Amino acid sequence: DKIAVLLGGTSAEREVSLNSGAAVLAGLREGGIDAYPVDPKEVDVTQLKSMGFQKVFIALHGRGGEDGTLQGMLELMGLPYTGSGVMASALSMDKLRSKLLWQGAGLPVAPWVALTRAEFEKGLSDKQLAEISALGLPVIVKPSREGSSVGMSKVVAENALQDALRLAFQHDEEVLIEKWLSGPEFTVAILGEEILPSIRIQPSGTFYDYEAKYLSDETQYFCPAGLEASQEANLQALVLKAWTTLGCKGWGRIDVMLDSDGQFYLLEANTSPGMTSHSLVPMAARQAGMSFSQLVVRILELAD
Amino acid sequence: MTDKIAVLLGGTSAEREVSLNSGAAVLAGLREGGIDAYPVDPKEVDVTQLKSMGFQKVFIALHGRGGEDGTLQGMLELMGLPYTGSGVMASALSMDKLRSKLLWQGAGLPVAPWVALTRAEFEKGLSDKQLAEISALGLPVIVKPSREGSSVGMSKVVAENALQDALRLAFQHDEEVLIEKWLSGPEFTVAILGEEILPSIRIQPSGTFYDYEAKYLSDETQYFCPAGLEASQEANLQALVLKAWTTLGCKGWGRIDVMLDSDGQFYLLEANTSPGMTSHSLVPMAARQAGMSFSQLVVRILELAD
Amino acid sequence: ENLYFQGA
Ligand SMILES: Nc1ncnc2c1ncn2[C@@H]1O[C@H](COP(=O)(O)OP(=O)(O)O)[C@@H](O)[C@H]1O
Ligand SMILES: Nc1ncnc2c1ncn2[C@@H]1O[C@H](COP(=O)(O)OP(=O)(O)O)[C@@H](O)[C@H]1O
Ligand SMILES: N[C@@H]1CON=C1OP(=O)(O)O
Ligand SMILES: N[C@@H]1CON=C1OP(=O)(O)O
Ligand SMILES: [Mg+2]
Ligand SMILES: [Mg+2]
Ligand SMILES: [Mg+2]
Ligand SMILES: [Mg+2]
Repeated sequence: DKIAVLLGGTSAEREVSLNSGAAVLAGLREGGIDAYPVDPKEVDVTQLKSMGFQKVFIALHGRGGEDGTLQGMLELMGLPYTGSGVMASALSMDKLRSKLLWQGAGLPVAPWVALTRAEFEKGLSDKQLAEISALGLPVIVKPSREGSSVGMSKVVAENALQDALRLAFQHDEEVLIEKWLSGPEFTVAILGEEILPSIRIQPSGTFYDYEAKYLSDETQYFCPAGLEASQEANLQALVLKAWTTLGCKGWGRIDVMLDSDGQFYLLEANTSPGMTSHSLVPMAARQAGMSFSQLVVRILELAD
Repeated sequence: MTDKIAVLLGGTSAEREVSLNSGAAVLAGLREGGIDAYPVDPKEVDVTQLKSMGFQKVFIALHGRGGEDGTLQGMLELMGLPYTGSGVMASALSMDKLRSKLLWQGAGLPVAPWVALTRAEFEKGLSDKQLAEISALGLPVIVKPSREGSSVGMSKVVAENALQDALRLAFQHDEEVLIEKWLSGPEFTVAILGEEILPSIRIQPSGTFYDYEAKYLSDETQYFCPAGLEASQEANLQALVLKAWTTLGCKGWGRIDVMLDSDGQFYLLEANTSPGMTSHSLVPMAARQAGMSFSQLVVRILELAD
Repeated sequence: ENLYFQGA
C-alpha cells in the first residue's frame, strides 16, 4: 500500500509539524513502508485517493489536521488514517469541552473559568470576577484550541489579567483561566491498548513554553519519570480513564501535572503528538523497547 | 447564475426514511423561497463530488451517523462549502449521548441518572459493581444506543430479567449504550433558530414512550404548542435549553429534548443538530407558532449558514 | 446546466 504523510498545514504549529512529518517519513521508509510527504498548504488534500494513496499518517498539529475536520474528509474519501476519530479529535482540541467532559466523569482537573470574546469585549460581570478571584494567584491563561503552548501567559497580578486575555483572544474565541499548578509536570503516551512509560518534564523558565519545547537545549526530561511505584500506577490509571472517557483511539499523549496537594490533574489530550526527536512520544516508545521506526509502523498498523 | 444549493437527504442510516421525507419538504420549501435547490442522496451520489458538481452551499437534511455526526461537516469544511447547522465538534458531540451527558454534568446541568456500558463490558459479563449501579437506578429504566435517533434501538425495561434483552437490542445499533432512570414526564422539545429559542412543544405519546411509531406513524400522538407551562416554567425551560446548546457549542439551528421528573425538575435528554423537517415535524411546528411558514423557516436556516 | 430557476 502507498502511504501519505500529511505535514505542515496552516496552523500556528506548522513549523513543528514540518519537523514531525520529516521524522515520521524517514522512520516509515526505514520500516519498509511506501510513504511520501504531502503538505496540505501545497497540495489539495481532497485529492488524496485520486493521487493514488490508500492510507494516511497524520503528522499535522493544530486545527485542520487535529480537530476532526480532516478525519471527517478522510472517512468519506474512504481512506484509513492514523489516530482518533472525528469526535475524539474535535473534543481533544477543545480544552474547555475536554475539561467539562472529564469533570462530568469525576476526573481531576484544575479549577478554571471560561470566557468568550463577546463576554470579554463587553466587560466582565461581578459574578465572573468573583469566580476568577477564587482561583487565587497565579493563574494561567490559555486559548481553548491551541497547541505547543501558543498564546499562553502566566499572570501574577489581578490587574494584569485583562492584558493576558487580549493576547489569548488573538488565537481563539474561547479562553480558559486556570489555577496555576505547582508541578512537577508529566506526559503519558498511549499506543493501542498500551500505556507507555511516563515522562517528567522540567523546563528552565516559567513553564513548558514554545521555546522550552522546540528551541532550547535547557529542558530536562526523565524517562522513566522517577515516581514512586504507587504514584506511577495512579498516573497510568488516571491517563487510561481520561483517554477512554474522551473516546480516543490509536495513539496519543496526555499531559498531567501534580499540584500542591500532591495530586494529579489532567491538562489535555493530544491526538496528533509531536514526532521530531525533541519529541516525547518517540522517547516513551524507546523506553518500552521500540525504535522510532517500530513506533510509527505500529501507529499505522492500528488504523480502521 | 445565483447559488446552487444541494439538499442532502436519505443516506444510509437507520433514519434514511425519515430523512427522505425531511429532504422532500425542505427541497420544495427552499424553491418556494426562490432558492435554486436540488436533492442529492449520499447513498446514490458520491458527496465528495459536490463542489465539482457546481454546488455552492449545502442544506443538510440527513439524520444520524454519516450526516449529523461531524463526518460530513468535516468533509464540507475541507471542500470549502458553507453548510447548515452545527460544525464538526458540536455535531459529533450531539450525536454521542454518552458524551453529551458527561459534558452537561460537568457544566452542572440536569441529566437523568445513568449507567454507560461498552459492548466489550457487556460481553465480558456485568460486574457486581455494575449490577449494583444499575440496580440503584430503580425500575423501570430506559435503554438507548449512544449514537442513534428516532428512538431506534430503544426500549423500556420493566423487569430485572429483561434488561439483557433491551441491552442486546441497543447493541445491535452501537458499541456504547446507556441505561437511564425512567423519567415520569411530561415530555417537551425546544427548537433553536440562530439566537432565538422557539416556543416549547409538549409531547404526549399514546403508548409507552415517544418511539418510532409515535413519532412518524401514529395519528394518536398529541402535541401542544404552546406547551401550557406557566410563564416562568417556560422561561426556565428556555434558559436550560440555551445553556445546554451553548455548552455543546452548537450553532445555526437544532432541537433539544427535555422531560420533567417526579421531583418537578427538568432533565436534559439529548440535542439534535439536524432535526426532522417533514411537513409535520416538530421544528416546523414550533416555528409556525412563532409566525413562520415552512418555507420561511428553511430560508432562514440556509441564511444562517457560513 | 438546465436549472429550476433559469438565468440568475
Ligand atoms: N494550570 C496550569 N498550571 C501550570 N502550568 C500550566 C497549566 N496549564 C498549562 N501549563 C503549562 O503550559 C504548558 C502548555 O499547556 P497545555 O495545557 O499542555 O496546552 P498546549 O496544547 O499548548 O500544550 C504545559 O505543558 C505546562 O507547562
Ligand atoms: N430517561 C427517560 N425516561 C423516560 N422516557 C425517556 C427517557 N429518555 C428518553 N425517553 C423517551 O425516549 C424518546 C427518545 O429518547 P431520546 O433520548 O430523545 O433519543 P432519540 O435520539 O432516539 O430521540 C424520548 O422522546 C422520550 O419519549
Ligand atoms: N500539539 C503539540 C505538537 O506536538 N505535540 C504537542 O503537544 P502540546 O505541546 O500541545 O502538549
Ligand atoms: N433524529 C430524529 C430525526 O429528526 N429529528 C429527530 O429527533 P429525535 O427523534 O432524535 O429526538
Ligand atoms: Mg496540546
Ligand atoms: Mg500540552
Ligand atoms: Mg435524537
Ligand atoms: Mg429525541
